Amino acid sequence: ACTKNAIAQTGFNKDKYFNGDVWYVTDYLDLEPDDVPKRYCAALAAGTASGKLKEALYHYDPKTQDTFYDVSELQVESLGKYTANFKKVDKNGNVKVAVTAGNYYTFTVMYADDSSALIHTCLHKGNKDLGDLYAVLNRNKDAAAGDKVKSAVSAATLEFSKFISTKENNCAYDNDSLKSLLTK
Repeated sequence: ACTKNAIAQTGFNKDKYFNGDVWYVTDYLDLEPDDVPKRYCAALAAGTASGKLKEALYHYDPKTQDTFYDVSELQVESLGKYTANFKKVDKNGNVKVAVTAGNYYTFTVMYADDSSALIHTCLHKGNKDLGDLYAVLNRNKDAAAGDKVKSAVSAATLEFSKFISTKENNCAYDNDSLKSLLTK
């Protein structure tokens, strides 16, 4: 189960974050480890498509090769805090698992600037019991975390030394598919 009410960034700039471009996860913190594998790759695109707030997700396990994409419609709870359904799709947006009640995640942008961000997410999926996940994002898949986002980690009363990096997994991303999935 999740335990955190993450606080959104003061003065969060939604149009800058949701500008249609890709964000790479560079570092993550799972509060119930063994939720996820230690070695992992993830990225998303975030934007408005025909008036609708959307995210597209990509997950890849670099050892098992498990791979999946998702498309989500985001509903606003408050500035910087969203509830997102998800549908599992192939890379072209063809539906594999339809949207359903109880399959959703919350998404809070705790810090963002033009190049980096800190988010919290609470995933709900059927029967599963999942805990809080934090992620450090960058526009550059290889960027070491800078002082602005590391300070935000500290201000959230978290220790960046606890986060696991994704940078040594040889992850390669199809950014074109993530961008096109925003419309699907």
